[PDB]
Amino acid sequence: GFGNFGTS
Amino acid sequence: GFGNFGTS
Amino acid sequence: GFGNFGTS
Amino acid sequence: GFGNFGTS
Amino acid sequence: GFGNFGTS
Amino acid sequence: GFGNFGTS
Amino acid sequence: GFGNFGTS
Amino acid sequence: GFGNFGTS
Amino acid sequence: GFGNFGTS
Amino acid sequence: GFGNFGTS
Repeated sequence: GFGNFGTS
Repeated sequence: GFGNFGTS
Repeated sequence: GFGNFGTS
Repeated sequence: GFGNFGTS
Repeated sequence: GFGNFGTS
Repeated sequence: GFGNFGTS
Repeated sequence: GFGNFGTS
Repeated sequence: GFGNFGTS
Repeated sequence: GFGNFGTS
Repeated sequence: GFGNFGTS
């Protein structure tokens, strides 16, 4: 993944 | 995934 | 992954 | 991975 | 800002 | 801003 | 702003 | 800023 | 800033 | 990996 903020 | 904010 | 901030 | 900040 | 992905 | 994906 | 995806 | 990926 | 990846 | 800050 890329450019993700705070994901689970 | 990409460009996701706070997803579960 | 790349450019991810605080992901789990 | 690269350019990741605080990921687990 | 913080946690931004891209150009500014 | 924070957690933005793209251009600004 | 935060959590925006795209251009601004 | 901190935790930014890209150009500024 | 800190923890930045790219050009400024 | 490269250019990573505080990752686990």
